[PDB]
Amino acid sequence: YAWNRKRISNCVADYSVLYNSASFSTFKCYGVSPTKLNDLCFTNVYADSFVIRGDEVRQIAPGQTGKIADYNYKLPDDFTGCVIAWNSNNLDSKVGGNYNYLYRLFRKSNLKPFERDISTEIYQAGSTPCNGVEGFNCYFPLQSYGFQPTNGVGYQPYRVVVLSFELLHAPATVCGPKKSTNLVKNKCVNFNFNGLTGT
Amino acid sequence: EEQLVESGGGLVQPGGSLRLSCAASGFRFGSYYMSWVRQAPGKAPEWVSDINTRGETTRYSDSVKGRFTIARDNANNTVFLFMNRLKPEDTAVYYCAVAASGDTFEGRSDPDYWGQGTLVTVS
Amino acid sequence: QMQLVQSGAEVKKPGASVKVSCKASGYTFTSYAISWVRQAPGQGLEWMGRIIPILGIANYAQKFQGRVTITADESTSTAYMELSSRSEDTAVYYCASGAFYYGSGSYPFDYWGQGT
Amino acid sequence: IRGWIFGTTLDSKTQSLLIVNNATNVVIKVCEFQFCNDPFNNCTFEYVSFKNLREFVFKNYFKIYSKHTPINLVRDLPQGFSALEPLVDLPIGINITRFQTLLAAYYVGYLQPRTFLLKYNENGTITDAVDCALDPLSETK
Amino acid sequence: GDIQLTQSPSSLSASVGDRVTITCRASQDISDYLNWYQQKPGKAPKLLIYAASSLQSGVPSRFSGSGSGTDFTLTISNLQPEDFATYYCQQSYSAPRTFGQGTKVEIK
Ligand SMILES: *[C@@H]1O[C@H](CO)[C@@H](O)[C@H](O)[C@H]1NC(C)=O
Ligand SMILES: *[C@@H]1O[C@H](CO)[C@@H](O)[C@H](O)[C@H]1NC(C)=O
Ligand SMILES: *[C@@H]1O[C@H](CO)[C@@H](O)[C@H](O)[C@H]1NC(C)=O
Ligand SMILES: *[C@@H]1O[C@H](CO)[C@@H](O)[C@H](O)[C@H]1NC(C)=O
Repeated sequence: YAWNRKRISNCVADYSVLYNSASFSTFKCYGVSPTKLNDLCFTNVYADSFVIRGDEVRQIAPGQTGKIADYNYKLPDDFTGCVIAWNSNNLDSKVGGNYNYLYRLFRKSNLKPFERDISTEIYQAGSTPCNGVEGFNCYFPLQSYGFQPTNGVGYQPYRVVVLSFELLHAPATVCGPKKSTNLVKNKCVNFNFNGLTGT
Repeated sequence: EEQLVESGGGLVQPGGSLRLSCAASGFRFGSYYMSWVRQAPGKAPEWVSDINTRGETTRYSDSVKGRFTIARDNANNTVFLFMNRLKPEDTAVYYCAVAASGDTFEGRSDPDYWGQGTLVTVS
Repeated sequence: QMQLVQSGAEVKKPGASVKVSCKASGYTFTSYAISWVRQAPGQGLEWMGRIIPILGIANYAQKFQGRVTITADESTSTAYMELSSRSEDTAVYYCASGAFYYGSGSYPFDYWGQGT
Repeated sequence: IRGWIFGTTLDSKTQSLLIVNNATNVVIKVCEFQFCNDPFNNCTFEYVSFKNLREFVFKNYFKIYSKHTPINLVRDLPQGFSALEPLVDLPIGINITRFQTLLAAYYVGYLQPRTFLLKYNENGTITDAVDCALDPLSETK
Repeated sequence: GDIQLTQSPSSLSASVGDRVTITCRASQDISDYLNWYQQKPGKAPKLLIYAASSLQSGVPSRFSGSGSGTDFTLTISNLQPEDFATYYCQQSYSAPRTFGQGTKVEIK
């Protein structure tokens, strides 16, 4: 419900190292192949870090509805980013019931894409005025997550980081690494010295 | 609507063979992917089996290949899976998944729905 | 573990601040909304406020709306009050809680103390 | 005295540029800070890198050219020639239409798009330049 | 607007093993959001029936909840000296969070 957004600018990122790790085994990407986005430059990168169940993965999808999709974080159809996740029963799932995480269960309207609602208004859905109390159609709509080590993997915590990409007339602040080759002297070579090339 | 019911696991000695059955409901079965994962102590779920849209093409893990011999039954909406000559480290809860990708771009599109699976113990 | 400490009973002049501590030991946090019920000797119990531990906002009734201010802290897991009542408002506070679920019945579950 | 504040609205409503020098370091900042009349957030880029005569050329992403030269005992610009080596390159692209300088002497001019002719030397340093539209002799040259 | 809880009767004198009926109503319709509570002078308040139709864990089957609409009924059999205490109606319906007037039963 309070998904953190961080702007990443002016650095170099090795994207395919995360793919060649085999420990974060979700890796859902839209727009471009993981190898091509490694050798691709962008103006800004936005990271969305949050934790869901093992069954709410379908809610993190454009064109798909749901409490996570419509009341917590909405994915636009024109999405060219990446979603990464893994299993975190080691320090997020704890004995006795991990009730630390929250999610918006009710809202008077569906969230727009790239919108966050953190208001603690009592959700009125009936005729009796709430006036801040809990009761009939009068609920604090931030339902709590529940995690246990004996819970199913469909209900086990996955920490999810969502990558975002944007482009404008502003220059590409972030990009990926550029390969280097050992130089050869006294030979006919086909070189590309930085942008400049020649034979 | 959509539901996965599974059976067949148990406690088998090393070197044994066993069956696992998964039946799906709520959606069309014949033209969709079906994957198998296993969860063991130590986390890190390992994706080990997949059947294609065709009823014959099968994708196996590089750790064990051809061990999870597979069938396909579009009329029964039930899949049988045999495994043979068990390692002692193969004790796991086996999950049968649903269709992945589906016109999305490549990069191991993770399946959204998985089953509750069945215990298999080897000792 | 299943006990909250009761502060000493105090008599106060009108316009004087009153305090009460409700410790929460054990269990899991950020799940139950802490609550306060005021009752007098010879008078029935009446609710006045809750604090949700997620943001510390306050839920009030009609009687004490604008009279009592309440808060809670998750580091000490204790709820505190600031309130300047009169001498005739001498009464005992009881600290209650309960996992207020959404989509079902919303009422206190357990954790009723022994006094102020 | 130095040139720091650049912008369009000059008090919030957009990112604004500032270049300050303190002790033995400089600070480059772009923020929508509240500006006073003569002082002496939405922040996207912050960075830390008469006896004198300092020349700077500012144009437009964002480019800065600079040079330092020791002089003494003159009221106007001395009749000397020097180049202007580039110093930095700010890719921020802030919409700037107005700049200010607050709290020594300083001169402010303006730039026009006219054709120049340059003379390089053996080491690659500009030693003489000729305008093309000043007078007919330079037009011939 | 305001919601109030009315308990009838406000006092009883029941012996051991009697049939105690408590009729708890409100000014407006209550679907299932009402609870019956036990409070003895000198102890913490303990729940008897939550959501007007469910038995409380740690509390035996000597108490039952029934009724709907306007009227809810707390039905008590097999009285004991530990049973004679103060009956409370606790709403969870709407604003304000009003409680019962209190019904203390004592052995004759
Ligand atoms: C002052 O200079 C120091 C280094 O010389 C630098 O770290 C600091 O940010 C400067 N402060 C201001 C207000 O310019
Ligand atoms: C930054 O600018 C946006 C654009 O209106 C505004 O909504 C936001 O509050 C600003 N943030 C500040 C001033 O910290
Ligand atoms: C700069 O501002 C002017 C008017 O204030 C506007 O016409 C122009 O599009 C802006 N340019 C950029 C790059 O924001
Ligand atoms: C070029 O550099 C050399 C290096 O010592 C210097 O001797 C020479 O004077 C320079 N040329 C000019 C025109 O200044």
